[PDB]
Amino acid sequence: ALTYRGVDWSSVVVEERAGVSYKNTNGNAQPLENILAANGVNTVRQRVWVNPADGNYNLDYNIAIAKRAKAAGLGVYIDFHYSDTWADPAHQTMPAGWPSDIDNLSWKLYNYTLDAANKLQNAGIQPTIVSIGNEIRAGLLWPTGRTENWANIARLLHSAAWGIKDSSLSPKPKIMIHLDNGWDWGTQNWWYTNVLKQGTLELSDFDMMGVSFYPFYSSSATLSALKSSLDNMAKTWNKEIAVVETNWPISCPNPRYSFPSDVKNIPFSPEGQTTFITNVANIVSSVSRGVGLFYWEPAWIHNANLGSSCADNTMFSQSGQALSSLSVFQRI
Ligand SMILES: *[C@@H]1O[C@H](CO)[C@@H](O)[C@H](O)[C@H]1NC(C)=O
Repeated sequence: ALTYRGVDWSSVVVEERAGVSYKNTNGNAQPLENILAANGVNTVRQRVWVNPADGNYNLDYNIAIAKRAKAAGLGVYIDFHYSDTWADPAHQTMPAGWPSDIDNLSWKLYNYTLDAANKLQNAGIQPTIVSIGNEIRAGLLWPTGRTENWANIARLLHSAAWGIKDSSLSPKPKIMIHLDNGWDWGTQNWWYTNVLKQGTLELSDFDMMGVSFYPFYSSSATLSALKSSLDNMAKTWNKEIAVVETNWPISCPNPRYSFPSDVKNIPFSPEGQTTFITNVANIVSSVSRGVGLFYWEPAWIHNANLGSSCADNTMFSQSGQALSSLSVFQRI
């Protein structure tokens, strides 16, 4: 059903350097990319930071693992955070050295994106998907692209999109805009409506709408709300749709928020993960042009809670062995 069955495996090299030895379900040591491929994954998502001090997630880091993904027969989804560090609705920190004025910033953004795209092409990497920003629900490149600076946001995204379109990438990747809280139709609608009404960024400038969907940051994140929101997004703008980030815990003894009503019966276990993932996948497939699902960081065992209040959201044992839930990608 789904065109893209993936996971974000960005931390792979960070973990291997930390001594992690990944193993398949039989317990046989094997490269992570091959384990993922063997379990049905056909696309890997990777976060790209501009100039991180320690180099993790910078372009070189990403080209190195992208080559490995390619060798395993996996497509690559590049997620530009357009920051030197984590970008989310509460943080869209300007890359060091980048100008603040809209005119020069727009040009910098175009240059950076164009340059990165060409370097990827030159390394033989043609991502199938490229998101111009990560969870830019509150904008990007703050404060210049901070909501409600809609004019600036539209202008910046237009520049980023064309940095891709003017690149040597062949074939070209699908261009994606990624917002958090996919279940929140009101916000999705508020954002796209205000950005698109500016006129600079046109509907034709991008191809996909991605959303994050997590069950442990608000009980409002019901599967019902996700279905309704995605359906509304699909019929309003008719773009391809995907849940680009999601997690389900194998352990959550200390949640900060109550879980959504329609997922309360799913247990915190590998079996529970397969049920949740399969359900979210099928929700996406039931949507017009719903084409993808990406699990976030299933193998980051040294950050098991994956930034959430739940103790463990990974799909690998603490020794690095893939859990039974990883095969879910063979059934969606
Ligand atoms: C963008 O790159 C061009 C070279 O093609 C350069 O002349 C220009 O100064 C750059 N813009 C910014 C703001 O870095």
